Amino acid sequence: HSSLHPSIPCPRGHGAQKAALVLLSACLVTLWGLGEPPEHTLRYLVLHLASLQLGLLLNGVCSLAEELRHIHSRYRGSYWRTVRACLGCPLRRGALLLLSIYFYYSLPPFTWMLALLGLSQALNILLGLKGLAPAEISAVCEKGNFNVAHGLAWSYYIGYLRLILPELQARIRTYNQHYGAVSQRLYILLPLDCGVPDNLSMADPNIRFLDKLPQQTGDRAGIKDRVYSNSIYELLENGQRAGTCVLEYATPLQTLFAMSQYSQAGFSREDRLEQAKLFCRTLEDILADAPESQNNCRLIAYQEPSFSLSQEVLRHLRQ
Amino acid sequence: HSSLHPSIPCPRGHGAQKAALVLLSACLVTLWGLGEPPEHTLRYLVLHLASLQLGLLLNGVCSLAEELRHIHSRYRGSYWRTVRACLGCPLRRGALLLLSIYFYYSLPPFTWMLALLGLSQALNILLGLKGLAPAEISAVCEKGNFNVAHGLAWSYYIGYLRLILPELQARIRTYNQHYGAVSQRLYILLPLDCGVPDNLSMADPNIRFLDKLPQQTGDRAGIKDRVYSNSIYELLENGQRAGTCVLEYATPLQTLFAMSQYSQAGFSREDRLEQAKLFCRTLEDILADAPESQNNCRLIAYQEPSFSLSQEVLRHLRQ
Amino acid sequence: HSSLHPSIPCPRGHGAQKAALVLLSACLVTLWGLGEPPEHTLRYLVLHLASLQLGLLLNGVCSLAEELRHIHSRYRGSYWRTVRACLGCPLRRGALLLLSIYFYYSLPPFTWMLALLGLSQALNILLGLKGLAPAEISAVCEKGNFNVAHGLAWSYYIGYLRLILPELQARIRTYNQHYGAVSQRLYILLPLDCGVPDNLSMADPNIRFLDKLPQQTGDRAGIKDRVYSNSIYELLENGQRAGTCVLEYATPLQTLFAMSQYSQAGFSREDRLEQAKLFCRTLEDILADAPESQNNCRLIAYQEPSFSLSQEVLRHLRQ
Amino acid sequence: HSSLHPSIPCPRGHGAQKAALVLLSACLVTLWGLGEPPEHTLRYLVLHLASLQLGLLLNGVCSLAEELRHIHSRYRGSYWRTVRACLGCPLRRGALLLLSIYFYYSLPPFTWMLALLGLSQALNILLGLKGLAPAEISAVCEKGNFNVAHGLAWSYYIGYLRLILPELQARIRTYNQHYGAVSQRLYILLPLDCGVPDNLSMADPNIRFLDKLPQQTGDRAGIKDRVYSNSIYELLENGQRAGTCVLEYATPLQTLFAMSQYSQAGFSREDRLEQAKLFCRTLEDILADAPESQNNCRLIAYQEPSFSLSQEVLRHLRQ
Ligand SMILES: Nc1nc(=O)c2ncn([C@@H]3O[C@@H]4COP(=O)(O)O[C@H]5[C@@H](O)[C@H](n6cnc7c(N)ncnc76)O[C@@H]5COP(=O)(O)O[C@@H]3[C@@H]4O)c2[nH]1
Ligand SMILES: Nc1nc(=O)c2ncn([C@@H]3O[C@@H]4COP(=O)(O)O[C@H]5[C@@H](O)[C@H](n6cnc7c(N)ncnc76)O[C@@H]5COP(=O)(O)O[C@@H]3[C@@H]4O)c2[nH]1
Ligand SMILES: COc1cc(C(=O)O)ccc1NCc1ccc(C2(C(C)(C)C)OCC(C)(C)CO2)cc1
Ligand SMILES: COc1cc(C(=O)O)ccc1NCc1ccc(C2(C(C)(C)C)OCC(C)(C)CO2)cc1
Repeated sequence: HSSLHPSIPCPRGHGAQKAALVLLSACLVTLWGLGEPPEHTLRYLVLHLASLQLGLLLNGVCSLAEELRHIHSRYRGSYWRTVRACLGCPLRRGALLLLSIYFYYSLPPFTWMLALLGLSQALNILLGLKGLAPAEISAVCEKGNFNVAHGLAWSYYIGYLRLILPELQARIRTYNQHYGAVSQRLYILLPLDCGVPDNLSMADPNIRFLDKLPQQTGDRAGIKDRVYSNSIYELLENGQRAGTCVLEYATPLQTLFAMSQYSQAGFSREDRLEQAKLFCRTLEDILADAPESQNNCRLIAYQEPSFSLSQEVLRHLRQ
Repeated sequence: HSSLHPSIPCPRGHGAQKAALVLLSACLVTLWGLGEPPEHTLRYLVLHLASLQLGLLLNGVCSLAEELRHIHSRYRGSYWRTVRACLGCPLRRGALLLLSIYFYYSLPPFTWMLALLGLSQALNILLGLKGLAPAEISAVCEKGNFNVAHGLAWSYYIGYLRLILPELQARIRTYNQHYGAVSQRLYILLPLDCGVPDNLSMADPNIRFLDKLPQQTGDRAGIKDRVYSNSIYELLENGQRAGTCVLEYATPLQTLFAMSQYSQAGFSREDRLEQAKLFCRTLEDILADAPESQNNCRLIAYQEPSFSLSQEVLRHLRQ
Repeated sequence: HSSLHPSIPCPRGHGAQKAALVLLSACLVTLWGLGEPPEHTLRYLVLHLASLQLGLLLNGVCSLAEELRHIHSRYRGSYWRTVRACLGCPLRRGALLLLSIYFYYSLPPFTWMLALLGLSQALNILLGLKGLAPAEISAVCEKGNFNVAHGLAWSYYIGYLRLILPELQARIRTYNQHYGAVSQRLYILLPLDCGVPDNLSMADPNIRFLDKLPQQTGDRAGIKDRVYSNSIYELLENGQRAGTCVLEYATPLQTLFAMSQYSQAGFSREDRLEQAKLFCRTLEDILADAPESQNNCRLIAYQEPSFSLSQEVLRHLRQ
Repeated sequence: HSSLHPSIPCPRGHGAQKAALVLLSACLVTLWGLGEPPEHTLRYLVLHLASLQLGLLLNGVCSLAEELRHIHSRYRGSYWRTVRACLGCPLRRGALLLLSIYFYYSLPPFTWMLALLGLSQALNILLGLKGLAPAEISAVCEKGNFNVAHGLAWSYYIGYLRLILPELQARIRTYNQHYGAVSQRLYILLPLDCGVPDNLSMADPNIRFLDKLPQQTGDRAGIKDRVYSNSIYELLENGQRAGTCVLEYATPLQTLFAMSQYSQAGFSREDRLEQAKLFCRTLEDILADAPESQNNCRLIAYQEPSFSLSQEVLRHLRQ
C-alpha cells in the first residue's frame, strides 16, 4: 500500500485466480451432480480447447497478413520473427495445432467445423465485437509497463532527480553558511488533479518566496553548463514565517494536464487522473528502492476537494 | 510511410478487415460447396457465438471478483463503474447474454454446457492462457496511446519545444547582431541506438563548440527563473569550418536508454528500440501539426552502421 | 544453525529423506490394509518405474539433439561425452533401459505404450513444463555450489583477505610504534541490506576517520606494486571517543547491489537478499577453516530495522 | 557467436523444442498407424498427466517437510511463501491436482493407484535415483544465472572496469604529455586454462615493462583514497620495442584457478575450464552492451596448446 494518499491504487493482485479456482470447484461439483459420463465431459472439453486453438490460429493469420506489411521496419526484416510476434512461440502453437487436428478428426465433420470456426472468427474481426474490456487493458498495461505515467516518472527520476538529489545537501549547506533556517529535503508536490499553477504563490498567499539556491551546473545531452536551479519558498503561517523549505512541483504533472487539454494526444480527463495516480505510485517506488533518495526528498500528494496547501506542507514538515 | 528515416514504421492500417473479409468469402464459398442446409449453419453459428459470449461473461465475473478489491480507489466506489470496466458495456453485454441464453434453450442439456464453458474458461484463467500475442497487444496499445514514448514525446513538445521555438529566432538575432553566422533552425538529433553521449565532441571530433545562445529564463512549475540554454556547435569538415547551427540530442532518448539499462523499470532492449522509433514518429507528427514549427527546427534521425555524424548533419544542412 | 546473525540459514539437511521414509512406511501399511496380491503390486511398480526410465531416456534424446550443436565447443568433440552429459550414466542408464524393456514386454501392446509415453514427454517439453520448483533448484544449486555469492566470497578470501590478514599485524605494529591505539582485528561489515555507502561517516556520523595504515604493495596479475590500503576509523560515542579499529565494508556486497540494480545481469532483489546471506555464510565457513584467520578479523553482520551502526560495532568491540 | 575464441560456447538455443516436436509428430503417426480408439488414447494420456501431477505433489510435500525447518530464515517466516516456493504457484498446482483427482476417480481403484505412486516417489527420493543429468543442470544454471562466472564477471566490471575505463584515456594522455608512444586501450588477457602467472614477464621474455601509469584514486567501500594503478608493458619483438600498451591479466581468473586448487570449494578442473569460458563470454557481452567500453579495451583470449603470447597481442594490436 502507498501511504502518500489513500486514493492511490495498489498493484493488481491474484484475486482473479482465486475466483477462477472457486468457479472451477463449483463447476466440477455441478458436473458430478448431473452425473453424465465423465469421459464424455472430458471429450467435449478437449474438443472445445481444440476449437479455441483453431480460432486463435485464424485470428493470428489475420493479424499476420498485415504484420508482414511492416516486416522491413517493425520486425527487422525476418518473416520468422513476424510469425513469432503474431502467433506466439511458433513451435508451441504448431504442436498444439497438430494435436488439435488429430483429436478432432479422430474423436467423434472436421472440414465443416473448420469452416464454421473461420466464419465466426471473420465475423468477430469484421464487426469488431472482439476486444478487451477496460479492466483487461489496464491490467496488461500495468503489468507490461505501457502506461505514459511509467515513462514520465522514469524521466523525472533519471533526468532530473538523480542529478539534483546527491548535491542537494551540499547546496543547502553552502547557502545556509553564506546566509536562513532552511531544511535539507526537496519537498515535491503532486497535485492529483494536475492543476499545477505556474506561479506558486497563486496557489496560496501563505506560500511566498525567500531566495534562490545557487544554480547547479552540469553537462547534459550536449547542452553543457545546463543549469538546474531551485527556489527556497517560505511557509507564511498566521502572518509569520513558520518554516522555509525547497518546495517544488513535479513538472510532468503539467505535461499530463497539457496533453489532456490538446486533441492529438487522444487523452481524456479520467485518463489524466489515472496516469497521475500511476505516476505518483511509480515515482514513490523508484525513490524508495533507489539509494540516492536517502531522506533527501519527501513526496506530497493532495486531493483537491476548504483546502489549505500550506497547512498540509507544514504538517509533513514538522513531522 | 514515414519520411524521417526509412526504418520508421508507418501506423497500422485497416488491412486486418480485408484479410478477414477474404477469409469470410472463401469460407462461405467452401461451405456452400459442402452442401448442407443453411438452417443448421445458422444454428451452429449462433450457438457458437453464444458460447463465446458466455465465456466472455464468466471472464468478466472473475475480473470483477478481482477489481472489487480496488473499487474504492480506482473506481470512486461506484459499483456500476466497475461492472462497466469489467464486463464491457453492461446494457449491450446483458442484452447479448439474454439473447444467447434464449436462443440456446430454444434451439436444439443447458446447464451442462454452461458448466463445460465455465470449466474451460477457468482453465484458461488459471493456467495463464489468455495472453494476447505481441502483435495484437502492440496494436491495442498503439491505438489507445499506451506507449512509454508517447508521453515522453508529448513532454518534449510541451515543456521544451513549445517554450524555446518562439524565442529561438530572437535569441539567434541577438547573437548575430552581437557578433560566422549560425543558421535559423534548431537541429535535433534522434539517435535510434540511443547512445546520446554527454558531449558532442566525443561522438565526432569533427563537431566543435563555438559559443552559447542568450540564456532564456521563465517561470515554470514553482521554480521561477528556470533558464533554458543552448550550445552553438561549429561544424568542421576535414579541418575546416563549413557551417554553424544549434545542435541537440533529444534527452528523452537518454531517458529511454537509461530506463533500458536499469532493471526496476522492467523495460527491454527490444522495447527500447521500438519505443525510440515510436518516439521519433510521434515527435515528427506533433511537430508537423504544431503551429510553432514554422521551419524553426529540423529533426535528424540516424542509426548506427563507418558512419560520420558530421557528414550527415552537413548533408541535411545543405537543404 | 548459523551464529553470525540469527536470520542466516543453516545448510539444508536430510529431512526430505526422513519425510520420504515415513511416507513409504505409511504407504506400505495402507497397501497391506487394502489386501491385494503382492505380485500385482510388484508388477505395477516395476512397470511404472520402467515408464519413468523411458521418459527420462526420451528427454535425454531431445536434450542430446540439442547439445550436439555445441558438442565441438562445450564437449571437445567427444560424442561419448555428450551422451554422458545428456542421458546420465550411459552404462547404468542403458542397463536400466534394457531391464525395463525386458520386464515390460515380459510382464502382462508395447509400441503403443511407448508412443504414449513419447507423447507425454513431448508435451512436457514443448508446452514448457519440466521446470523445477524454486526450492528444489535452490537445493541443487547449493549442493553443487552453483551460486553467485560462492564465487564472490571465494574471491574475497583469495584476493583480499589471504593477502592482507598476514601483514595486517605488522602494519598495525608499525603504526602503533610510529604514534589512541587501534585494535588488533580487522572488522568487516556485512550489511544484508547491501546499502554499502561509499563513506562510513555518511551512514553514521558517530564514526569518524583518524588515519591510514601503512600501505601494502605486491605483485598481482601483471600489475606489480598493486597496493592494498585501509582506513582507520575513530569510533565516537555521544561525542566522545571510545575505541579505534580498522572498519571495513565487504566490497562484494557492492557488486551484489549493483547487479540487482542493473538489468543485463538478470538478477532479482529476492536473489540479492538470498545471495548476500549465502555470501555471509560461506565467508564465515571459509574464514573459520582458514589458518590465516588467527583471530585477525571479525565479521560483522546486521540488517536494517532506529538502528545505530556505531553502537553495534562498539558492542562487538566490547568482546 | 563470440569472436573471442572459437571454443567459447554459444548460449543454448531452442533445438530441444524442435526435437520434441518431431518426436510428437512421429508419435502421432505411430498412434494413427496402430489405429487404437483415439478416445482411449486420450483417456490414457490425460490419466498419465494426472499421475504426473500426483507424483509432483508427493515430491513437493517431501521437499516441504524439509523446507519448513528454514521458514524463519530462508523464507521470511511465512508458511504460504514456503508452499509457493516448494510446489509452484499454489493456485495453479492445486487446480490441476483437483482436476486430476476428478478425472482419475471418474474415468475407468484411485486409492490403490495413489498408494502405488506414493511408494514410487518415496523409492525415488530414498534411492536418490531421481536427479538431473549434467545437461539439464548446466542449462538451468546458465538460463537462471547461477554460475560463479556470472558473479565474477559482473564484479570485474562493476567494481573495477566501470571506474577505470572512463579515466583511462585521460591517464594515458597525461602520461604521454609528461613523457612514450602507448596506445589508448587497456588490453586484458584471458588465459582459458587459468594459468595466470604473477610475474607477467614470466609468461614471455618479450613481454617487458616500461613504466607505471599515475595511480588513479577514489573512495570505495569506506577505504578512501583507494588507488587503482596500471603497468605500461612494452612488446619486445625481434629484440625491439614493437609496441607499448597497458596489457594486463584478468584477476578473477586467478581466483578461479586457486579456488580450483583448494578443497572446500568443491570445484574441479573441468569446472575451471567451463567457468572460464562462461566468464569470458559474459564479460564480452556486458562490455559490448555498456557504453563505457567504447573502444577502450580489447578482450584477448588464448587457448594454450608452440605458443607465442607476444605475437598474438601484437596481432590484436596492429589490427
Ligand atoms: N524542478 C526542476 N528543476 C529543473 O531545473 C529541471 N530541469 C529539468 N526538469 C524536469 O525534470 C525532467 C528532466 O528533463 P528531461 O531531461 O527528462 O526532459 C526535458 C529536457 O529534455 C528538456 N529540457 C527541459 N529543460 C531543459 C534545459 N534547461 N536544457 C535543455 N533541455 C531541457 O525538456 C524535457 C522535458 O522537461 P520537463 O518535463 O518540462 O521537466 C523536466 C523533466 O521532466 C527540471 N525540474
Ligand atoms: N587490474 C586491477 N587493478 C586494481 O587496482 C584492482 N582493484 C580491484 N581489482 C579487481 O577488480 C575487481 C574489483 O574488486 P572488487 O571490489 O569487486 O572486490 C575486491 C575487493 O573487495 C578487495 N580488494 C582488492 N583490492 C582492494 C583494494 N586496493 N582496496 C580495498 N579492497 C580491495 O578484493 C576483492 C577481489 O579482488 P580481486 O578479485 O583479486 O580483483 C579485483 C576484482 O576482481 C583490481 N584490478
Ligand atoms: C502453457 O500451456 C498451454 C499453452 C497454450 C497456448 O500456447 O495458447 C495452450 C494450452 C496450454 N496448456 C493447456 C492444454 C490443455 C490440453 C491440451 C490438449 C491435451 C494435451 C491433453 C489433449 O488438449 C487440447 C488440445 C486440443 C489443445 C491439445 O492438447 C493442450 C494444452
Ligand atoms: C502451463 O499449464 C500447465 C501447468 C502445469 C504445472 O504447473 O505443473 C502442468 C500442466 C500444464 N498444462 C498442460 C495440461 C495438460 C492437461 C490438462 C488437463 C486437461 C485440461 C485437458 C484435462 O488434463 C488432465 C490434468 C489432470 C493434467 C489437468 O487437466 C491440464 C494442463
